[PDB]
Amino acid sequence: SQKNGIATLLQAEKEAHEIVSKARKYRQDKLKQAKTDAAKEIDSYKIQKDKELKEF
Amino acid sequence: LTPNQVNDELNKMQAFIRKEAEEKAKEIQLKADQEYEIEKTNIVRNETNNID
Amino acid sequence: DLSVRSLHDIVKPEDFVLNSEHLTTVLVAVPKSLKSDFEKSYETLSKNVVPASASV
Repeated sequence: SQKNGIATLLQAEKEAHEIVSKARKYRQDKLKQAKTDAAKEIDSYKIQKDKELKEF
Repeated sequence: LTPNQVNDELNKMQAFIRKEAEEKAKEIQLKADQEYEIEKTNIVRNETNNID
Repeated sequence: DLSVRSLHDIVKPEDFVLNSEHLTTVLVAVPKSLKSDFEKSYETLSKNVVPASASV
């Protein structure tokens, strides 16, 4: 039963590693995302201030 | 070994393997939300002062 | 003699691991008098032992 008990628990670990690997992926996505959603706030704030200069 | 001792460890260990998988992925993606905010705020506030 | 010997002419992924994330393999040199005592006790010696892995 050597090759059934070791084989099954090890496969469990191969699944366990894959879930951890998805959450690492998730975290990389959130870094790229962060630069992206900060870019959309600057250039809308930029033109708001440019609005009130043009009003002036 | 006997047949019960063999199943007793198999159920207990595979529980742990799952518990440790869940615990590590959940902590890493918990940190992913936090870290997103730090960086989005940081990039904005530095460059908003530059706009001002 | 087992006090400086560990196998390395042969290497199999079901007798040796350490490139998992959860699993390792530790080799125990047990005296031949103590041998039957090792098969009975090994599971119980620590928690979370892979069932039926003890073989010579």
